[PDB]
Amino acid sequence: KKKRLKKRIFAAVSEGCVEELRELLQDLQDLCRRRRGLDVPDFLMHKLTASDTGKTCLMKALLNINPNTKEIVRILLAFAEENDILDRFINAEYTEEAYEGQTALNIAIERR
Amino acid sequence: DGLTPLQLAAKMGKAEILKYILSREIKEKPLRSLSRKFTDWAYGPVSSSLYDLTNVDTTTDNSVLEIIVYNTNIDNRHEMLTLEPLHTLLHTKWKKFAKYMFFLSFCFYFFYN
Amino acid sequence: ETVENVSKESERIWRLQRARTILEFEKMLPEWLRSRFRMGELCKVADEDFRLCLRINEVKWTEWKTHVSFLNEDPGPIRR
Repeated sequence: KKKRLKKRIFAAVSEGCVEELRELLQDLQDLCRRRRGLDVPDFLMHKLTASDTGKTCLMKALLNINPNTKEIVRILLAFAEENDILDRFINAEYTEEAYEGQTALNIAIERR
Repeated sequence: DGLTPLQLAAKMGKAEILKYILSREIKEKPLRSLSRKFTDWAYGPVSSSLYDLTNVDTTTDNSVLEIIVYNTNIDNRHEMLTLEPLHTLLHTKWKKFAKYMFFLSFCFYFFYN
Repeated sequence: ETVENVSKESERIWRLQRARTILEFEKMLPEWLRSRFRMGELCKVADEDFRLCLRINEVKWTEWKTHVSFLNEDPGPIRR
């Protein structure tokens, strides 16, 4: 415990269990509530983003694809909309050298 | 005779069914541990494929290329070496092993005469 | 059909008669086969990632299907 959350959701988005992610978003707002009022972008953009590649949950949501995508994206968008983090979120890019510019929209049209 | 089915298709040389065994893509994931091809990249037009190469190369006893090339008795033998996990593998060693060994066998035999 | 068959059957015999000597030059030096190439047994399916030795080829256009069959997160020649 207390470290699995980054490792859980990246797999949990890949499987597509919708209601299990609702349990994952349940404690996720509580971890922001455990902070004293710290910057919700500058905290969740370390939790939604991997530490090395810069890959978000959202680009992870569109690399893999199942028939659960249309709901799994909007919930990750509505949670990104109910916290005033959306504009930094949707235009996220790879920090990694090999892919500077593989954004969320290029990976959408790739999967057609 | 101590032969796998892949060996039996080669030793009798029935070519078309051997095109199926060496390709064998299975586009699922409860049971895709039986495949012989693997797709790695999913990037529109370009895609890097992985053939599987278990008994194919001469790394064990009585392999596939040892059966195919040394054999007599079959007549469509060139129609089998068109097939992809064999066609590039002969071409592999002609880049790295054989052609550089070949002209040394020429230049040694040339000065012999 | 010497126009047709003979200059095709000469392709039929020549690729074979190359292919015999290459397999002979494998068996000629069993000294140090360090440069047999195998791509180093990447993952097949399971938690058994070190599974069995593989090879690589590449493809082109015509019938853009969608994709859940792959292995990785669209990498390149991933050396790292």
